[PDB]
Amino acid sequence: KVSSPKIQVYSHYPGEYGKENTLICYVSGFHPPDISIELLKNGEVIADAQQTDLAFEKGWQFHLTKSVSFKPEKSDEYSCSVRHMSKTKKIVWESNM
Repeated sequence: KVSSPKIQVYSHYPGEYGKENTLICYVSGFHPPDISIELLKNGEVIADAQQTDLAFEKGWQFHLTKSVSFKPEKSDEYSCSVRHMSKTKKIVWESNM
């Protein structure tokens, strides 16, 4: 039956403050292929995020990408919120900084 999503959150370019960038969430390895993804800014859903079509590879692996433009500042927490089998997991963007 079941396997939990792997959730990876990153930016397209180096995540320096005040610079326009893209926040990306890559979600993979989940069974069943029934999932939802949201990108959050301080715990609030970011609008106009775009999600790839569900991909399916090698007879077993599903993956999805959700992305949105963002401008990271010091005090703001960006995250990816993924609900699978009615359980939500939140993964914070690890800026560094």
